[PDB]
Amino acid sequence: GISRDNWHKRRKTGGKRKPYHKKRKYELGRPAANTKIGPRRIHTVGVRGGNKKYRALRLDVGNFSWGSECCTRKTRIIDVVYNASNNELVRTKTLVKNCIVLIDSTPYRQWYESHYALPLGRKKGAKLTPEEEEILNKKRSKKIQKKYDERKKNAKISSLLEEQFQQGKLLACIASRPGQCGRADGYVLEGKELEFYLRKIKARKG
Amino acid sequence: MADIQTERAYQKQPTIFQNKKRVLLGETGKEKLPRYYKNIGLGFKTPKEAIEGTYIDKKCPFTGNVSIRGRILSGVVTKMKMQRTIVIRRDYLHYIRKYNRFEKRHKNMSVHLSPCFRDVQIGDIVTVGECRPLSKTVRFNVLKVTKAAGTKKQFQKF
Amino acid sequence: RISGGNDKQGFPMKQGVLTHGRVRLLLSKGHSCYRPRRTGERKRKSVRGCIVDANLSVLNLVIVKKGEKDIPGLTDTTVPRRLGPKRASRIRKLFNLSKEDDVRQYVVRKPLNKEGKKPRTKAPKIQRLVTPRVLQHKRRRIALKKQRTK
Amino acid sequence: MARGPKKHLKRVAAPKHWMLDKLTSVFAPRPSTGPHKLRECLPLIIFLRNKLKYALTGDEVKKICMQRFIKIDGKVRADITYPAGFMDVISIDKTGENFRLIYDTKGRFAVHRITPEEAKYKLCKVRKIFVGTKGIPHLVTHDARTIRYPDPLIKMNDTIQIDLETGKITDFIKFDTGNLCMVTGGANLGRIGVITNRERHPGSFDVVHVKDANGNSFATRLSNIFVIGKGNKPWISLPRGKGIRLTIAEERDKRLAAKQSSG
RNA sequence: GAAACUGCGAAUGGCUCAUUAAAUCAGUUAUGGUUCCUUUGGUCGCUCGCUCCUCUCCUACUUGGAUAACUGUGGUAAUUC
RNA sequence: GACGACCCAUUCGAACGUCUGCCCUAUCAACUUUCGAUGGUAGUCGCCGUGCCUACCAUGGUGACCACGGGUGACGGGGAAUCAGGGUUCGAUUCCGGAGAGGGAGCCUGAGAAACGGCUACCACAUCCAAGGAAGGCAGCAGGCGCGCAAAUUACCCACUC
Repeated sequence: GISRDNWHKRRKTGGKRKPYHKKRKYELGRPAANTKIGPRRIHTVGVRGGNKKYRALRLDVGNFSWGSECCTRKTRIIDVVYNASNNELVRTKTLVKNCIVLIDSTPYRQWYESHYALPLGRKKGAKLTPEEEEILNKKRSKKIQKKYDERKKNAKISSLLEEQFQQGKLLACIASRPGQCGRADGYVLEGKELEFYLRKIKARKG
Repeated sequence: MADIQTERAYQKQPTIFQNKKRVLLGETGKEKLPRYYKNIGLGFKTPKEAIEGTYIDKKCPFTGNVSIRGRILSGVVTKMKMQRTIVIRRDYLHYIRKYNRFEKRHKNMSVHLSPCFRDVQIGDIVTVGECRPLSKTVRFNVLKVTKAAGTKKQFQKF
Repeated sequence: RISGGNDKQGFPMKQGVLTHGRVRLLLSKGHSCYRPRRTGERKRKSVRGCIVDANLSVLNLVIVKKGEKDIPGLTDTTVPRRLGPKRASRIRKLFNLSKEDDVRQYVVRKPLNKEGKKPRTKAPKIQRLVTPRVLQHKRRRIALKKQRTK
Repeated sequence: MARGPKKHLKRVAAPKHWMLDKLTSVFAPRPSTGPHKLRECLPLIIFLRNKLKYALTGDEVKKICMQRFIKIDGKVRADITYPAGFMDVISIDKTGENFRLIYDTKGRFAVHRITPEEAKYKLCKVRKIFVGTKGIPHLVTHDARTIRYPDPLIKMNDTIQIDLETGKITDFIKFDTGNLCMVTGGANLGRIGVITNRERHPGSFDVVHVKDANGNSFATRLSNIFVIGKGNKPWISLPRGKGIRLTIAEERDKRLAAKQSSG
């Protein structure tokens, strides 16, 4: 119906070619996923040669990663901020490859606190002392220090990172096609990208 | 080089990561970027200029994804007025067997040109090679540029 | 209970087709009032709604609750159902056998009344009943797996 | 016509090395899918009534194959058509006969009878090396056998002896200059001669010179060469003709010399 | 052993030349840009987890519940209804 | 032994893409573009590559070496008739490739179809009816009407070839 033909469209000279063969099943469209954020709705689509293709509508979880220290945990996908293909897609909260979105930022802290033995940015130390100090202080004899010594000075954590934990959000990059895969996935922004997209955000809105 | 972004998106090479390990350079140092390149094979050699320089392009074969496989051809420059591509020409001779004469015919083709080559001028010989499609009228990329023909680009004392 | 019937001009009645008009619905396998003559085939026949009127030829009423009286031409007449089960586990549930009792004589025996020769008693063939042959196929199934690993 | 795959091949579309006529009807057998390619096959039924003439009609072959007197590559086959090709062994055990499919210098599949002892193995070219899962290697051959754990010096364009009984190759030949080779396709076909020289081009369609023991030099593409044994010493039995590739004048001279058309 | 469910084929063939001027098509090349019923050859035990909740005998000596043919009653002027 | 299933390889292919090759016409010389024309960047879609499609951005692309437009009683090729040499003319038609099943469009099933001996709708036709409705597509083999200068049996049979 809606098709992805190539026997339409002008040649280089501005010429036209007269109608040749009728539309066929291997040149075919099928309308866009237009996936949002919400409760999971998945549809299974039969596709050529078999080998079913998953189309995801309204995901709310993706597997992001923090490849700086190589941990990857499942985290909720809150809202869109920047979509580098169009401005309109952000307004209706459409989710596609290479967007910039927000997450809860929760397990990354839990991992950091247990492994590097330090909290991130904090409102107050009063919260920590009755519980959440129980993990941070430890009763080991022998391997209070012995393990943790090797973790020291490999946890400088950068300025633009640390400030974001306090808000409870982090900026990560969709590196999947949700409409073809059936899953959202990605990597979290680091380095110069994370400097770049801040400037685009503050430029465009506000 | 220090600016290579003018898009609404960030530009970078695949197969590159930015580590956050160690901290001590003093003033400056590693630009926090190792360069990516690869061999092309077939007796063609990567330019020094590619490995030196900084550009992000995915359609050149010295950096980005695209193979050269199948045919290899030549041509000549005729025009450049487009960004990251050129136009070229192929002069050749068509024979007729009723007569015993030939006649001239030419075709024109576009082909993509790397930001690596920037010494191109209109009238240089160029070499190209078969590739997977990049665009509607581009199927090729440059492998090499040369000048080795009459009325050279600069005075003889080389 | 009314289970449906036939409109005048023979158009049948199905469920989920509110009001009484005559509507042409797309039909396919797994719907009322369709017979496929080819796989994936879809026709668009006319049918008629649920809501009863006097525009109908005949209705089918199923007796659900039985009254005090006995209507002479139907409920006084008594006809037994024909067939017992053909499957194993239905025989187990029916006559309330244990797991260990070895069913082999708890089948219904269906009489052949006459044939001018002698009367037969027929039985069906049990399915999902373990026999020695079954167990061989499962023993050879595992023998190959071990042989493969070796 | 086409919307999916075809299931007919006619007489006149079919190759000429099955030596078909033109006064039986429009259709020809067409080999069904298998390990060999249809411009390199000899279909089974063409061996049984257009060569050896046991059968006379296709219905007879259907009554023969069902009895399971036929084998191919030491296994039992039971269909009218099977696509046996170069270097396979047919085995009828009732007659005590064994055949081999190999090329005449004319370039067509001949009758090359052999001892049953010879018919316990065949010679197979390697074409592709492919590392499978968890550090296990594979071979790929033209008869489409995947033989795992080969020796780690065997590479493509070598040939390997396979025991039909147990698979799992016992020995091999290594591709080297001066070894004896047979041709399997192209304009030169059925010629036997030593390698002599190689030629390489980066790209494709490398060629391979050849020279025989009649003092003639010729060349062919790389991928039409098959190795048969070390220099002037085949590790297989050879038919009459022996890759000489006589001119037409000399062939005339032989026939009028023996005066041979009667016994 | 009729009938009926199930699997497979019906996209092959046969026919026509209306459309179609770099299109079709032929020679030459390319999938390192991809899909592939079927045949042939290999692949065939975590993978270590019975993790249920009934509080541990657990259907694995084999688990769950409906439809046709069939039997019987019908509607329509008419249908492979 | 039989059947089924996951993946890899193989076979039969399928689908896109490279270079070169075309009949008549200028009383057809400028053509193509936000109704994407050419390119760049990102995304969607698709079996995959790709302006295929969308957003943003650039202004290109093609032509006297004949583009663009129009015409063709133009399906293409393997070939055929004539012929000293060079040519000229024909190729609907038994092999191969392609396109189409009254005209258009959409779609189900399947590994493979935008299928017509599958389906749905519109349009042009034509059939039955108790007037409520229902059913159809011979460019398959025969056969009929019509059209014309112009073209065969409503025959016999799966034995051969598949």
